[PDB]
Amino acid sequence: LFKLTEISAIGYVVGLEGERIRINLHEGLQGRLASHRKGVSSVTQPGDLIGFDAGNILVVARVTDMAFVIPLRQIIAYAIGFV
Amino acid sequence: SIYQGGNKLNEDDFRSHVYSLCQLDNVGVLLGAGASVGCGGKTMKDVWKSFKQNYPELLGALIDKYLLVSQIDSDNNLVNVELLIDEATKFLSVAKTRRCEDEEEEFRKILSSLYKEVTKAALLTGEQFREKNQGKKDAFKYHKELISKLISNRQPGQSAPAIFTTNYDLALEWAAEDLGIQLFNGFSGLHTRQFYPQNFDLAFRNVNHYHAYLYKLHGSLTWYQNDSLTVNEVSASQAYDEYINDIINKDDFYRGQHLIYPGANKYSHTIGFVYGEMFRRFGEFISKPQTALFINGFGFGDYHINRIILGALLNPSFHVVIYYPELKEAITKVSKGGGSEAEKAIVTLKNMAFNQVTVVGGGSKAYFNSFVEHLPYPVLFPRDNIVDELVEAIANLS
Amino acid sequence: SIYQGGNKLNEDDFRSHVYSLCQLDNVGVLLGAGASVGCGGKTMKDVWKSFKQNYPELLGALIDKYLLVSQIDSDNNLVNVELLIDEATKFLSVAKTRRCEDEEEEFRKILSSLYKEVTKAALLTGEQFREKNQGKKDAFKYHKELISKLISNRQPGQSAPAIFTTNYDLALEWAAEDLGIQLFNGFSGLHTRQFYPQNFDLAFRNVNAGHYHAYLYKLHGSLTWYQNDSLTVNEVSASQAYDEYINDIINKDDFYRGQHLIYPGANKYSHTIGFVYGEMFRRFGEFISKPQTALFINGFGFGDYHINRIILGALLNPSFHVVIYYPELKEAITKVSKGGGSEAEKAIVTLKNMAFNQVTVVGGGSKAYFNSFVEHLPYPVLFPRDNIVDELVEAIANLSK
Amino acid sequence: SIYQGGNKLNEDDFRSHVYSLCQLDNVGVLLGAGASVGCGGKTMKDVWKSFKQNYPELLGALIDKYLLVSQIDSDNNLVNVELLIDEATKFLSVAKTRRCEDEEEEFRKILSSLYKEVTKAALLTGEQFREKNQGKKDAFKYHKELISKLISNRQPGQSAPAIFTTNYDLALEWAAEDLGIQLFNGFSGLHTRQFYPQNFDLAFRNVNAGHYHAYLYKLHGSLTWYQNDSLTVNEVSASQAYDEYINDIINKDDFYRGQHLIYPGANKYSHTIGFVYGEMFRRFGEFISKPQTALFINGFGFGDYHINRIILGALLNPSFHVVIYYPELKEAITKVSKGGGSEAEKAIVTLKNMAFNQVTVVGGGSKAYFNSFVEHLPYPVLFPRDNIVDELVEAIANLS
Amino acid sequence: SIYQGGNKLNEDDFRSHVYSLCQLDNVGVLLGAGASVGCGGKTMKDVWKSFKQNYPELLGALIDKYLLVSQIDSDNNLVNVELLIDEATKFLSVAKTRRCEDEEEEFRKILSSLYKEVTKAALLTGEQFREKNQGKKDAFKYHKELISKLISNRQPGQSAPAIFTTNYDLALEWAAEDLGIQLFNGFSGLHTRQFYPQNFDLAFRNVNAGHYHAYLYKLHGSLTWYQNDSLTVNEVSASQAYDEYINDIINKDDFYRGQHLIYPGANKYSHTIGFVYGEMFRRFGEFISKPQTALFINGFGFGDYHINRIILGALLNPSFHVVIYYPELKEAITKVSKGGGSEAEKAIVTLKNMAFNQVTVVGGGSKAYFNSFVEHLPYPVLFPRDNIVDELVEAIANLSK
Ligand SMILES: Nc1ncnc2c1ncn2[C@@H]1O[C@H](COP(=O)(O)OP(=O)(O)OC[C@H]2O[C@H](O)[C@H](O)[C@@H]2O)[C@@H](O)[C@H]1O
Ligand SMILES: Nc1ncnc2c1ncn2[C@@H]1O[C@H](COP(=O)(O)OP(=O)(O)OC[C@H]2O[C@H](O)[C@H](O)[C@@H]2O)[C@@H](O)[C@H]1O
Ligand SMILES: Nc1ncnc2c1ncn2[C@@H]1O[C@H](COP(=O)(O)OP(=O)(O)OC[C@H]2O[C@H](O)[C@H](O)[C@@H]2O)[C@@H](O)[C@H]1O
Ligand SMILES: Nc1ncnc2c1ncn2[C@@H]1O[C@H](COP(=O)(O)OP(=O)(O)OC[C@H]2O[C@H](O)[C@H](O)[C@@H]2O)[C@@H](O)[C@H]1O
Repeated sequence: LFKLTEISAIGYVVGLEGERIRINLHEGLQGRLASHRKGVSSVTQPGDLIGFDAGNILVVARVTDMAFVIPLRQIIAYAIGFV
Repeated sequence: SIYQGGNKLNEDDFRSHVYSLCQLDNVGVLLGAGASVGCGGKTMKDVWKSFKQNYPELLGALIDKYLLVSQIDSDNNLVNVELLIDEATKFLSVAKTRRCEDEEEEFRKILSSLYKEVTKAALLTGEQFREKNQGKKDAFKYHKELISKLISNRQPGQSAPAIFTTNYDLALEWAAEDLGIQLFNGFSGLHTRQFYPQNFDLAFRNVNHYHAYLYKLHGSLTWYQNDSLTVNEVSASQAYDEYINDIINKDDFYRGQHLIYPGANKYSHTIGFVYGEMFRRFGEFISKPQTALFINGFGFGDYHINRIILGALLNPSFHVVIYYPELKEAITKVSKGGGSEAEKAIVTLKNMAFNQVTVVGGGSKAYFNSFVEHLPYPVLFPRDNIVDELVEAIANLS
Repeated sequence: SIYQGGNKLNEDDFRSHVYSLCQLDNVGVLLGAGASVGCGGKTMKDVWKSFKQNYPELLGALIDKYLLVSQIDSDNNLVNVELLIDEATKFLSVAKTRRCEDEEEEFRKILSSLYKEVTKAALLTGEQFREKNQGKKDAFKYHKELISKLISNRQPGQSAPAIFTTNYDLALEWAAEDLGIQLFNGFSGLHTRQFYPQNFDLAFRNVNAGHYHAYLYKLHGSLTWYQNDSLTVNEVSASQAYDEYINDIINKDDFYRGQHLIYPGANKYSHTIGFVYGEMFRRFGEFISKPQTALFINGFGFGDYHINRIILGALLNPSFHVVIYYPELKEAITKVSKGGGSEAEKAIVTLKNMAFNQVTVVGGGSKAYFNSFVEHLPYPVLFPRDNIVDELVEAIANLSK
Repeated sequence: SIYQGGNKLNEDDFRSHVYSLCQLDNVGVLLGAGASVGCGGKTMKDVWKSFKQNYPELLGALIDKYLLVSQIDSDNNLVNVELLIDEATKFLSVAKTRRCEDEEEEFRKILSSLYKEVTKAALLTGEQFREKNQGKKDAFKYHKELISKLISNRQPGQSAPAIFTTNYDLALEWAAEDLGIQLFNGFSGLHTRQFYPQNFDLAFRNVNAGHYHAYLYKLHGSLTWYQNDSLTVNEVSASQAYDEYINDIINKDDFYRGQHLIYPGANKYSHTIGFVYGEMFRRFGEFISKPQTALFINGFGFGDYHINRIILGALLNPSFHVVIYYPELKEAITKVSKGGGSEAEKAIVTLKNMAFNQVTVVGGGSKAYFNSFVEHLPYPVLFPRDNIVDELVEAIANLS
Repeated sequence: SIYQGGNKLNEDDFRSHVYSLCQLDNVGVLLGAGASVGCGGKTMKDVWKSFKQNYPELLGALIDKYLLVSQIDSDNNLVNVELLIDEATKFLSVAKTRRCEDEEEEFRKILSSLYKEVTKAALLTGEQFREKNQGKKDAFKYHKELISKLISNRQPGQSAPAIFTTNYDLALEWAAEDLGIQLFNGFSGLHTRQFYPQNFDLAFRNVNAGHYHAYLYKLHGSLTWYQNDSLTVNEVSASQAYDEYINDIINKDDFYRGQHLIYPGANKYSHTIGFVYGEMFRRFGEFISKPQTALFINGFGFGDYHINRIILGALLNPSFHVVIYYPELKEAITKVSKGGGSEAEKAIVTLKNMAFNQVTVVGGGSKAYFNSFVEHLPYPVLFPRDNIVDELVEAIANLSK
């Protein structure tokens, strides 16, 4: 019953090289969009912003690429700070 | 007259929310009895407002003798017609069991007169109910667009739409047999058609956009139970000949454990098994991540569906949209100590700090034929009739 | 008598079939009320004799004045209880509306006495129900062998076992609190215990670079469960219960209220408030719908309409296997050949007369009981001796003779 | 008054140190008896006062004949009450075998008086002790914050938190049961619950869709633990204990059973009961001797020799860090610098004066309390500081 | 006889289960005080006699006034010692605290006597304890075979073997110094030898490309260890110890004041200053809870709560095997059926009665001893025959005979 987060997830890290982050995705997700208490947000296109939860802070990143490896999708991002 | 998050909206910022909602993983629709009045149907007031008029000599027993309905409700025309039929069906079994010969023939008349006003109104046409190719007409023109838009707005890999309804009429099957679309409904076979509750887990594929799903929560006119113990589906022509041309044009009700509408014989362990498996699927679709639900035609006079919806806002990925064309009067009435449970229920959530909810009013601006036009066509979809000029040239070749 | 595919099969092939069935990914066991006769349990044919002996004045009204049971069926003790508990509530619901205050009392008096007799038939040990260490006795060893074997014959990587039951008793818990094995049942906490349906997705793990467990699903409730109608289900031990809401039910001669939640009737959907009933049957199907799945059934009389529809619909998948034990099969085979027979015999012989080799039925009277079903299961071999080297030298032994 | 290595600090150098300290591999907490005063508890000297008010006749046979306590300490209220019951149990056990009937009654009658006075002070809710949902009441509001903050900031591949405590009350359990968290305390079962020490090495894991769990070590015992037969120790629920034994204790007089209770560190001479106390200190050392470790203390008076020994020995490892809370630095510095004070003051002072950047002490009276310790701990970002839950549950329950 | 899984098995399968068992990646042994009878040692039953045969007067007080022992037990020699010590240590504190000077002096002699009779029984050679090359005699032979076999059965990459022991004698070191093999016991140095617990993580290696070493864990200490502070423990040689303190104790009538470091009591946590005990049992735990593990137990009478409570919690891991020797296995299945029996035999009959194949128990009198135990372990095969032709050739020959 513990409410550790009021937000759904989008994927999980699988790789770290230099300052470019590599992400894999979940299964049902196709159409660029995610939902939450305030509404709907686009998450997949280049030029968009994405966030990682790291303990007591939040790391912010910007998307660069999008590719295949129902096949397997993959994303690349670059960090620009933290909240 | 469009309230999101407790405060107001405008047409464009809402027509841009709709489009983003239809692109989620799971999409569904819930319809009611007010959606079929543009095709030959009738709401649930007009049914009692006519039973009252045509049969007054029975309206006294129900109130003064057996206590099945109340006076103020009957005068204000606010009675539920499904629970009355269920209770009157359960009063007859006891008498049939313990051999009371007066209370057994007193209820056959009541039930014959009740099963005769809802049938006559669920026939959207009349004596053309037994004929063929009825979805080709003009009344069934927006039902088609609904399905077309719900199917053509998906992507490859994304699931297929779902449809729930409370009617017991044949307006979405006629209108799909014409487009060329296939609906799953649980039944299989032609010469002996039977209910298998796992056919909801199947889908097509080619080996060289075909299907959808339909859930009927209160039954249909073509479902019945035989001298065996199994439910069977048949076609309209066959039903008209067996058990529908006698109901109206005669006085016959002796098969009291035979029909499966509108939610009557739920004390038999074989007929309730088919009602349960629909709510058990509603309450399982409405509990998934990234879900959207559009409601229309439904008056919130049911306790369980409300207790089921209210408990799904606790997940932050479920969104609702509601159409209610009498919202002003309800706010008025509950402003000063009044109103019924439906109005209180809708006003309760009209005032909330929840961006998941959105309410729409305005009379003719919240009707079915406007709900439809708020939905988008794709830009690469064929619309111009460019094949019809050519099917008559093949007929001129007599 | 053993029939696979409608044909005839023998014992030294049955025993080699079971071995290979017990090496599949998903394995399961569904039990009933006959699996608890070797521990002090009764059956529905005995509940009726007890209710006949005691309370002889209500039976009168029940036969004569209300036309609700027949004299023959009574005498021969063939009556059903779940289809009577499901009419004594209709007859009430009608009177609660007609306002017949006297008719509204006999049926309470009857339902109380019908619920009081299926309650003191799940107390396997009568008055020592509240004491401790009841799994150390001799009546609970064939319940330990089952769990030991089911857990033993698993490999590293393959999922854990599930156990489905319809009873109310506590045998499979008394018989695991002894071994020291931990079963998952969906509850959590000690001072305030609560049902959350996400504890069915947990496992164990050692915290380095006691990992035995299993899952238990009761489909009809328990004696240690109760509801305050706040839409929360609370679990309790077996002494608090006896102290607070069971001794009353048995001895105080009161009326009945929803003290504890059990579903003994015939239509479990009429209970429009039960939502824990619906998270178990949502897992039964999710289990049998997987590939590489085997099920063993024992103790079940096949009188449940909502259960004997799922097994039929799971048999259209080529990776599901089922084994069934039914002692009195010849009588059914004859009674249906004579155009008669009940709805459970018509189902078991229809399962026996198939043409697929994924169905197996096992009759033979005492040869189909719970103590033989367990000896039929194998112990594993840990260091697999190929003995291909041994073949060379043990082959020559026969030559000398 | 904040000191690191003798030198002083400011709040903003301190709050920027706590955060750096809470990001380490292993984290821990060690509480005491004062932490439970904001809920309905008491302190060890407020216990002795009430003892010697109501029972002043048995207070002579305890200082004159048997030599069990001293007058200076009895007057200044500096008695250990968990170290006297053990000795009295020893005396009684010896007298049973030596068969001196003139001496068993005079010990039963003065143990029944000590247990009656230590029990009454640990219920925290009086007669509302056997009821349910006692973690919703507002008295238990910061015990939840502590747990939630300790959990909500850990990353994948990092050990879970441990909580050691000297109390023998049920507050942390009452709180976790209402948050929906699981605590491991060494027991397993519901109809017979037994002690298994091999399951402080276990953890949870999810199959397809988890890390909401923590470890709890209680160093002196609990009111829900007892012993029935020679070889085993059992745990029960509050409603069950209250009905079995905890009631006669309060109401009835001259009621004493024997070697049946496991609180506080009393029957430490058997071999089935000390096995339970020793494992805890074992695991305490095994934890406090890892690399990259941090420890916060609050509520502890430093009246124990072994714990101080363990801590001082542990401080040889350069990767161990500590934080302490003592709101009497000023009232002790002088009392110890003039002629001398008491061993607790001397010990706590020896640490203030060192060349260590990995020690820290805090004072200020009401500024070094529990309701303020719980507030120096960082609060996460995504954790919601808003409650749109109750407004929905209210409507769900109003529906009718 | 020989039991497995609660059932019975034969000699020719045990002889091969052992073989298949010694090829795993973790193998260990646990010895007691019986394994040292073939060399000059004694048991606890042979200590009560030597106490009552040389200290007859004190015994009178123990039986008459303080009432600690029964005449029946003394006459029948069924009296424990590790429980008498813990009571003689309890009668003393409550006399020192209430200032009775006539009981301190009467309880300070009994403990000295019990500590002298426990010391004279761990030398194994009497006056020749201080000489050199004592691992050359004919007694310490199977102690050499055991180590040789344990070490020669390891393939590269695998880890070294472990040994666990209670007794204080030096029979495992005398037999490895005479053999050229270096055991590890925690300490390091020669002129000042001192305990560092991170010496259990070291390992030899070679320059270019010996491999013969093992670890020794003593759980109750030795009689070559002494303490001088709270942070240090020191070790000396045998000749050195026999001059310093082990001679006075034996001959002079002094009170033992903590010269050497042994735990012969029943509750070993009352010693609130010992920090070696914990580091030993921690490694015992860490070893018993990893996969692919085998353990042999010999000499142990099953009278230690702390170890019988660890062996039970490790049988919930399905990769851990034990083998247990116990001669008097029949006189314990006899007594425990008719109610009677001490805890020692209860604990092991509980193990005999199980349903897991990961437990084996051996009995049979004088064929469960140490010399028989050693001869059941296998020598390795240096050049492993593929042996296809070996058996092929004899297979054909049989008939012509
Ligand atoms: N042309 C139209 N288009 C859209 N909506 C309309 C139209 N005309 C009327 N309405 C609206 O349609 C609504 C008509 O409400 P009712 O037919 O009484 O309720 P139900 O159809 O759920 O009845 C079935 C229930 O009966 C049992 O109680 C079960 O619980 C079933 O759920 C009004 O609000 C109108 O504003
Ligand atoms: N020692 C034994 N071992 C194994 N089986 C036995 C034994 N003795 C009798 N049997 C068999 O045990 C069977 C008992 O059949 P019944 O008691 O009518 O069925 P139920 O107990 O499931 O009925 C209760 C449920 O029925 C509804 O579906 C509800 O779900 C109820 O929960 C017989 O076939 C015996 O041959
Ligand atoms: N609200 C408060 N917040 C924080 N600290 C407080 C508060 N109120 C008082 N204090 C402090 O709480 C302290 C109370 O100290 P005591 O309860 O006597 O000590 P113990 O509970 O460890 O006693 C058990 C030990 O005694 C044996 O030696 C055993 O070995 C046990 O380990 C004072 O210093 C107050 O400043
Ligand atoms: N030649 C032999 N070979 C093997 N075993 C033998 C032989 N002779 C006798 N035995 C067996 O040796 C057994 C008697 O061994 P015990 O006197 O209990 O030695 P202990 O060290 O356990 O005793 C002190 C314990 O106290 C503390 O708690 C520690 O845990 C200690 O273990 C019998 O079963 C004989 O069959």
